Amino acid sequence: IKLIAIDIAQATIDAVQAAKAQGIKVVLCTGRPLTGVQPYLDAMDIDGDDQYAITFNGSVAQTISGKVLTNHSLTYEDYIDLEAWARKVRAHFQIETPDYIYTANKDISAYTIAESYLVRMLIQYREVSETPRDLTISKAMFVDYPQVIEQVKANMPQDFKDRFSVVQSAPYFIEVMNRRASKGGTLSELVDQLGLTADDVMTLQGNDLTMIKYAGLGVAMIDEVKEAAQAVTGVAAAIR
Repeated sequence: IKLIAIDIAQATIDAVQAAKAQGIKVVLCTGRPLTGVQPYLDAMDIDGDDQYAITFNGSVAQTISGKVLTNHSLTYEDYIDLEAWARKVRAHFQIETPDYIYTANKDISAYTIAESYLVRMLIQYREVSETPRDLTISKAMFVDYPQVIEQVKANMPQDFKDRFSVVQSAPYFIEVMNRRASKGGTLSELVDQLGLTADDVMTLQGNDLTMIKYAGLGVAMIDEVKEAAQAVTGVAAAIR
């Protein structure tokens, strides 16, 4: 076992410094952009062109130094559709890119500032005609007060539900991404790129099913995830 994928504590830092020193590739897995996990990576020694992280729930894999390795994005026409619906239904709307949050909201949502700050990613305001056509749109999200998001949830066109993945990650968020983009599925790509195989990896919630089934040694920490799993534990625990 030479590669560990971990979804999302000194005992845990240490157990990582360990597997790392022993020459293991530790791959953080997160719903945020890279900047969202940069702090933990700093504290765990992890960095450079040879360390890796899957971000945006596997819509992107990249080297800690920044190079995007794989990606599964929404098209520009997708953005147009989604954004045009945001205005129809009167909800704030943003998209996340590996470098920037973008919104065309001139009255920027309190929640977009929350996100920007907590996730540590800047905001580029662009009127819709100006959002660059060559963007890597990793994630799209209706961001607003719950009564609004609720109305969004209540009015989501069947068409978007089919075309993309649409899950409510918070009372104030609804995220939209590629219909086929899992942390499990993307880890498969990062692995094939490192010249390794499923039987060399150990993975470590709900959208992790694909991550356990791929891993030769998938390990759980819910109850449908424990199924597929090959073991259960708490992180340092599984490590050692």
